[PDB]
Amino acid sequence: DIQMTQSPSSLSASVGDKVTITCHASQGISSWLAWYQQKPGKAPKPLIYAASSLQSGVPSRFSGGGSGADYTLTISSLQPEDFATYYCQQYDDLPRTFGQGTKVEIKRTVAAPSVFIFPPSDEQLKSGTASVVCLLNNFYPREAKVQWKVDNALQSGNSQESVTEQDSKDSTYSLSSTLTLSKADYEKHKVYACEVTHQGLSSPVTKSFNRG
Amino acid sequence: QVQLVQSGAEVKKPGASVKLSCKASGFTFRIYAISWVRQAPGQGLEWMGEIIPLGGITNYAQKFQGRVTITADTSTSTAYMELSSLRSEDTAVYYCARGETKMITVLAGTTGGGLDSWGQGTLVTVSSASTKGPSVFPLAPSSGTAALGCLVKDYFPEPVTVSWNSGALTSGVHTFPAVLQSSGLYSLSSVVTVPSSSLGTQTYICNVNHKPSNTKVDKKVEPK
Amino acid sequence: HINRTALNCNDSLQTGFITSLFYAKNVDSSGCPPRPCDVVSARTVCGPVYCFTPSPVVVGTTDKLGIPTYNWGENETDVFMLESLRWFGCTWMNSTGFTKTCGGPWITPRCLVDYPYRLWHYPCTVNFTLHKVRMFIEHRFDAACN
Ligand SMILES: *[C@@H]1O[C@H](CO)[C@@H](O[C@@H]2O[C@H](CO)[C@@H](O)[C@H](O)[C@H]2NC(C)=O)[C@H](O)[C@H]1NC(C)=O
Ligand SMILES: *[C@@H]1O[C@H](CO)[C@@H](O)[C@H](O)[C@H]1NC(C)=O
Repeated sequence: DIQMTQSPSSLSASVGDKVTITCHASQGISSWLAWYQQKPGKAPKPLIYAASSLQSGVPSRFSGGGSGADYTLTISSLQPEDFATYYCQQYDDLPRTFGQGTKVEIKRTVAAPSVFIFPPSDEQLKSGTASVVCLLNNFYPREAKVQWKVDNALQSGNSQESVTEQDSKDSTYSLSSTLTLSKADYEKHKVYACEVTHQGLSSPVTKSFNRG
Repeated sequence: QVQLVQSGAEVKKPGASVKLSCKASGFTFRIYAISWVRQAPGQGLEWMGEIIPLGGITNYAQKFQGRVTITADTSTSTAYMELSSLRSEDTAVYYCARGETKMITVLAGTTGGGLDSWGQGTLVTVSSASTKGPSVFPLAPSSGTAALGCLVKDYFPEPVTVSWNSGALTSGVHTFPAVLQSSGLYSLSSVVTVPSSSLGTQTYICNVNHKPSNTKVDKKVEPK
Repeated sequence: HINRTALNCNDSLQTGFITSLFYAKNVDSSGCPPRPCDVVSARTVCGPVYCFTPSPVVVGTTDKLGIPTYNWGENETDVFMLESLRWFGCTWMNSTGFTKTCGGPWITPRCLVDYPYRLWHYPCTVNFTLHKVRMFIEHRFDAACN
């Protein structure tokens, strides 16, 4: 088949900047190249076709260029609605193949996460399971490390994380870390701690509790 | 006009098959290639196959050549996509899209190439798990601003609606994406931040609604 | 302009010729080794009709008076008036997938005038080599020779 690789795979920009996404093909595709824009939860919106030609209804700040095996999408100056994921797709050969996508997210100043730890409810412990939750609220950039420490032993393989998309107004992220233990293992230890390292924290922030 | 309308969001078990439909309108059905593209959760777009209704011209990605069948039915202008021997890997959002053909790149002169029109998409979950309502546990605030929430654990399938004070509380709320636990069940947490000033005076209730199971749970979150 | 194309394509012999109408495909070169240009009924034609003036020119469907019709060549009064654009030759695909010709695109037994559907109508000319031809009023077109 024809492999399509985009570059970069993630990009952080603010409103009014010029952006160029690169799309590379493992063979020449004779400028039969399309670009789509997808926002999370919606179907992809057609953007560019035939490398340069503009799809119907899209603004003039979008444009594409290239030839042979290398193409480029350029946004004149970004607008708030333009932050999304962008895919290229060759239609010179079958199967049609897409590129991995490029996520254009909003740039902002560094913001530290407010860290919160929540003990497992007494109600859940009756069921035989303890879910300890750690909340990292409103921070930037996305990259954070949560590590769990029970009686000061570092946990591995018993936690799951979930992060929200960038907020509509403050452009920050939020993250939850859930440590899941059986009731039996939960009652063998007393100190449950959530240690957070982020670019906005001069020193790691730890939140913790004892059973009771 | 020119739109592709999609529906048939379905939950299936491993080994079964699913048949997705795509009603086309606003263009000459016979001439355009109705293609199918799927997106697994958090992943990229994957082209599966295309049908050109006139000649019944079908072409599939080789990975799906022994599981997918795409059909035309030029009478009602409705493209269908049947995928069988369903796998957990087939959990995805399936899109219907209109693609141009060589008859349009030539002797048309009306612009618009590629896949220039898309359906809404229908979500298809493949799992061996059984429908179950969620257990809602509280994330009680701690001993000048505070945070509280609800742990909506162990439900199937997606989705689950969460709201605070029956919709009155919306500022500072974050409902996180659901995570698929190794049990086969999903779990989710929703949080909100509040002035610790009004912690005992104001009352906070999360409204969890899982209608796949006809379940609605509202639980008040209070300290201690 | 699109409605002026004959779409009477029924592959009753099951040769799969219709796929190369919509996709360039890979010409199947293995298996490869005198009418005047009148009027052609449209219901016998599948896909575009190309006459060569020698320059390649698409002929759209018309009625028996030359009025453009836009019925995809479905009514019996739809025709292709080939004798209205006069070396001159035309070609098209009939409904069961055979290449019809009148006099085709062959300027010589060796060379053939190139056009977007050359390899559909003549799958055995794929390994031919193309090059620009200028000749007088001047015609800008490309030819495919051995
Ligand atoms: C399309 O063209 C082919 C080629 O001429 C037609 O097939 C011929 O049919 C006659 C019918 O008596 C035979 O005698 C010839 O031997 C056939 N030719 C070949 C090469 O097989 C076909 O009938 C045409 N179809 C339509 C619908 O017009
Ligand atoms: C062309 O074909 C379409 C397809 O049925 C039809 O709706 C339309 O009326 C035809 N004529 C014109 C002028 O578009």
